[PDB]
Amino acid sequence: GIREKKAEYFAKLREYLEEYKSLFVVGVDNVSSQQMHEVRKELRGRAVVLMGKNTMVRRAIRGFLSDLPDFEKLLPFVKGNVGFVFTNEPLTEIKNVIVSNRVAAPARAGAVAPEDIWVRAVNTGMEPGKTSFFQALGVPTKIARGTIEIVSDVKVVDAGNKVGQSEASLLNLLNISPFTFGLTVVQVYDNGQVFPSSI
Amino acid sequence: YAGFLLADPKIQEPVFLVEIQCPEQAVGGIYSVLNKKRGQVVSEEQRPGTPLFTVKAYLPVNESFGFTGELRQATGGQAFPQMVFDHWSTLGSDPLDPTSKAGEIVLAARKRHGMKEEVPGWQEYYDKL
Amino acid sequence: TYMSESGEHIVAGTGELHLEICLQDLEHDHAGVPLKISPPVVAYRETVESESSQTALSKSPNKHNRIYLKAEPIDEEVSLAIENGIINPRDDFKARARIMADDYGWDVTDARKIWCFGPDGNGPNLVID
Amino acid sequence: MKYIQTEQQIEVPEGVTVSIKSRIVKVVGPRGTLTKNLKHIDVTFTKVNNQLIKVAVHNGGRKHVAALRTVKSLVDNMITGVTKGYKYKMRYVYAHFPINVNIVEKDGAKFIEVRNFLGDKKIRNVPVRDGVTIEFSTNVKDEIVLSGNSVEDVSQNAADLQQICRVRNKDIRKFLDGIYVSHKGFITEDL
Amino acid sequence: VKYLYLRAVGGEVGLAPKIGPLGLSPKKVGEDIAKATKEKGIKVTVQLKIQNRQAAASVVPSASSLVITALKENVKHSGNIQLDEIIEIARQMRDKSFGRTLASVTKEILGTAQSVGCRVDFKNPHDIIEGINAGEI
Amino acid sequence: RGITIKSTAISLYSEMSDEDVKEIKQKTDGNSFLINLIDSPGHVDFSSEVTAALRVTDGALVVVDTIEGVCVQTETVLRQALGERIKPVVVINKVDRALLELQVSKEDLYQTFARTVESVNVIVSTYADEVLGDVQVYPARGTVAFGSGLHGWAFTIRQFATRYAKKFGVDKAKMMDRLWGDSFFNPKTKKWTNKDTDAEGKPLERAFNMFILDPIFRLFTAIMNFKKDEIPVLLEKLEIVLKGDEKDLEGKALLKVVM
Amino acid sequence: IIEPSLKALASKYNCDKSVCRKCYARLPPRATNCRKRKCGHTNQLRPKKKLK
RNA sequence: UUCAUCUAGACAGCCGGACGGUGGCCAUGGAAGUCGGAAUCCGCUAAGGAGUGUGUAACAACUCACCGGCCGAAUGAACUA
Ligand SMILES: [Mg+2]
Ligand SMILES: [Mg+2]
Ligand SMILES: [Mg+2]
Ligand SMILES: [Mg+2]
Ligand SMILES: [Mg+2]
Ligand SMILES: [Mg+2]
Ligand SMILES: [Mg+2]
Ligand SMILES: [Mg+2]
Ligand SMILES: [Mg+2]
Ligand SMILES: [Mg+2]
Ligand SMILES: [Mg+2]
Ligand SMILES: [Mg+2]
Ligand SMILES: [Mg+2]
Ligand SMILES: [Mg+2]
Ligand SMILES: [Zn+2]
Repeated sequence: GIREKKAEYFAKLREYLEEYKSLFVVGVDNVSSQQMHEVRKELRGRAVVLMGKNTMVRRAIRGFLSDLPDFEKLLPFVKGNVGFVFTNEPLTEIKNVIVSNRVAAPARAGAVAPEDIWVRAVNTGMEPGKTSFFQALGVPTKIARGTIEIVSDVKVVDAGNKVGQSEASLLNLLNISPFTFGLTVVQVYDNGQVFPSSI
Repeated sequence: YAGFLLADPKIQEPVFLVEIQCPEQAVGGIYSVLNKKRGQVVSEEQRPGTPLFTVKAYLPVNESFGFTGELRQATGGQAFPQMVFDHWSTLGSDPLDPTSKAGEIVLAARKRHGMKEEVPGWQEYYDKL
Repeated sequence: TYMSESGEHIVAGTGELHLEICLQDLEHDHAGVPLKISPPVVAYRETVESESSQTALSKSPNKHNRIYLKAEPIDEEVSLAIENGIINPRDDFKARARIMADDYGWDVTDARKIWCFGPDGNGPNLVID
Repeated sequence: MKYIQTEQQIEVPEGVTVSIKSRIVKVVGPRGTLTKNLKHIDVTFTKVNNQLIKVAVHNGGRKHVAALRTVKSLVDNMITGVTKGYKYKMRYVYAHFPINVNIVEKDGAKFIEVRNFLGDKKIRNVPVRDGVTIEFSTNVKDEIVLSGNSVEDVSQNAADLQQICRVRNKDIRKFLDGIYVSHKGFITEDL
Repeated sequence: VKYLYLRAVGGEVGLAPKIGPLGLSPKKVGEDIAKATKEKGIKVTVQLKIQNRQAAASVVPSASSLVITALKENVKHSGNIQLDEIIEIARQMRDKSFGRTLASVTKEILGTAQSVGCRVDFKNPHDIIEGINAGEI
Repeated sequence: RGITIKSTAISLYSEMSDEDVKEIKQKTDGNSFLINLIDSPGHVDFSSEVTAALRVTDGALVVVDTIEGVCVQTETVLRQALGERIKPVVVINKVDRALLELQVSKEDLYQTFARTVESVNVIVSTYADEVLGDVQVYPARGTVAFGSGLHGWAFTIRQFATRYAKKFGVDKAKMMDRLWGDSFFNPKTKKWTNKDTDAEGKPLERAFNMFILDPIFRLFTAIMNFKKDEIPVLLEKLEIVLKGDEKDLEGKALLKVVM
Repeated sequence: IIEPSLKALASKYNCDKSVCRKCYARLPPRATNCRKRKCGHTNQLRPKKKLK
């Protein structure tokens, strides 16, 4: 309600906070609604994940410092699309599961580019008829075994430039991306200790 | 004639069976032309390897005049019709109601043949005794 | 080219300009006589959907003879038999009144009592005494 | 509703010096000077600390206060152009007849000259307004860039060009040919 | 590179050669193996064939719609069933489906897909989901 | 009206030079050949006169307007040939359109040609009889031509290979492949490459534009810009017979006679 | 033709607009009234028809 | 005039997500949220309609509600004259 639902959230927050002394703040951006559900119940023993709006989670552990003021050495890392993984399982197991999901970001939407994106040679396997997509950019196609084959490796997108959906739909609707996207680890907690990404 | 007119008279119209070849890239335009002209699909099958969908459809030879023209304008010239008579179809639309698109037919058929506008009702041909 | 169901001479072309050149060729070389072009007429049929909501009284010019009847539609199954030649008018009945009763929901008592077909004596319109 | 006092604050940076008497405002920075007459607006200016200037309206109706934020944006655009400049890029768009664009000079003209628009035999001439500099981007096919300090004078100059290729008598969602602004930005790009 | 292509539905034996011509497969063999896979089984179910460049493996991928109609008997609505035992058996066959953290949350979804069908002997679903609370295999 | 309506036939008698029949990769007598030709109609309304001509022929010369590309009726007359199991060869026609109307550039032009051929082979592979199969057409195979009928000119890459056996020494076989695709020459580096290779900045033009195209563009712009003294000297290094009163015209139709 | 980018570009100025249902004025795509005095700055607006 | 949202971060703009039972049931030549009726449940959730549009022949593909990141102070709706 006015503050009753926002206070249901405060309730589940101190719940997790006191039970677990180890913690994971995780960068959740360009992530997927499915990508989350993947192993959201991975290690039902001690590994859990929860998140909300930061501006309201700052006011929670702000008022959780008259009683147990030892999590004040946590606020500087609540500043973006970041969430939380409460765990007490060995802290090295969790880092190597969370980063290892990586939906692989297929592919673009006329967005911006990393660097020189190149299309290689060798036979694509696409049925001839998708040839229009390959002509659109200018790659010399040639139908070899009933399947489109590129010759003359050419750079499709230049260094970090605005890609066009004609170029995108070639990479996207047909090929590999190679843009890739997973969760990230901004910091760790273990009994009042703020560990960075080290182990 | 009197008994006839008491039996919910209708009329039957000739209905073609239309087969059109066209590539997937343009078969949308086939469907949009059949709709204006009371078409009625029965089949749709891509030929394997080719794009080349074939569409089998039910065109009243009534509406077919101008059709293949309207057809290949809607497919950018890519659609190839081929027709044949299939069956007689009955119109629930009332024949003696000139408003309904069966009375329009009979009303037009009446004028060019050179007789009276709308048909004598069932009252005639009948004798009360 | 062929004669229309409704008696028109028909030229069936492939397109509007294929038809253009077929036709002008027809008037100058092949026929060599001035010609008139029309949209073909569509043949229809007249039929009853229902069973003649009241028996048909109809008296004669002298006030002496009166005829009563009701009318109903023949199942398309049947009309496709008469047209395709199962139910002949030149076939003798019983033999023909057998196949009607067993296969069409029909009643052999009626099928023997057929008198004639219609029109032209071989058409799909029956009369039962 | 007669807002009793509203003001906007103009953030003036290092290299520039601005000067306001009556309401004529001269503003000069790294790349030259600019000027606006505003004795059509009825505001007052207050130099607070040599890197800020207040524009103020006293007792003003809705329409009056509307002008206030516009003066902030106007002068702000002078300081911006006098430091960073503005660069408008345009791409020519054509489906069949390639558009030929050059610069030509009759009596020191510097006119943008447009030939073959949709195959026209007419040749369109857009003069280049003073202080804009027209260089045709190399390595980008069919891109012209206009640049200079006065965003007014470059943008109006780009409008002129975009509008001399208004396509008459046809269905302009089919006949998309023309010379259309593609990127509005600064000269020394930076930010 | 074993092919993986999920096909349409059907019940007995029964036009998809446009996707299997490049697969060099018989538009006579494929439907002859699928009628074997479509056994219950005379209802409508989602099928998935994995291809080995010669012959096809007709598997029946267990659908929530397909299962519940087998447990049931104008509109072919067979909406007369119960067997909250049978409903529970479906959800186990869902086999890591819905992401359900419990064997009940997965029986809360097979029981909710009762769009047209009786959940208990004389009850409806979506009301029989409560502290009714049984079956945690 | 300027549209073929009935497809009509004509049998052409023509010779071939002694070295040309040597390349014919099928058993082949003599030096004179007999070309039984049919001029077909494009209009769909006359497609019945194409199937009527494709039943009586063995190969098909398919013409593609260079600027219009391969079009809808190109597509369906091809499905008429490959159904009847007929071998194609292609003339990319009407190029003088590309130099005038489009002001095209040599690379602008080459890449026009590439995607056009790509487009035809797509049609060729989809419908060509898997029985015969291999029948795709490629320019370095010598199965593609380039020109404009209305200026009465055309060329293939093979014809350009042979002329270069004479002047710059080398054999033709390593010219065909070099003259198409990405093979370059690097002047004063006197050496070919086998990719774009950029020469560490400033990439060079493919052999196609350099040895084939650049001859025609040089011609065109001199004539059309009325370059009255460049043209007389283009006489020499190409060995062209200017005649008499034919030298006595302006540009314009001057180009159509020189080409 | 027009590379789909520059077609999308010209479409911004030519197509992606709206029309005053009273006085036909060509208006910004997400406008809410007509700017024209002649139609009382009516709010009755509609998209400019996108061809094909 | 009446009713709402907001420093427990609103309005706007920008930006990330917009799922899983599931192509949900009756149909349909085909209709996979998106011709149409009937249903409007569940799961997993920070939230994501058995769907706000665009789209397809049908999917795809974009889009929106919905959630969140950003910013940091007020703001939104429907009426009256
Ligand atoms: Mg009509
Ligand atoms: Mg008509
Ligand atoms: Mg017009
Ligand atoms: Mg003409
Ligand atoms: Mg033309
Ligand atoms: Mg407040
Ligand atoms: Mg918001
Ligand atoms: Mg907001
Ligand atoms: Mg639907
Ligand atoms: Mg839909
Ligand atoms: Mg329910
Ligand atoms: Mg759903
Ligand atoms: Mg979708
Ligand atoms: Mg909102
Ligand atoms: Zn208006």
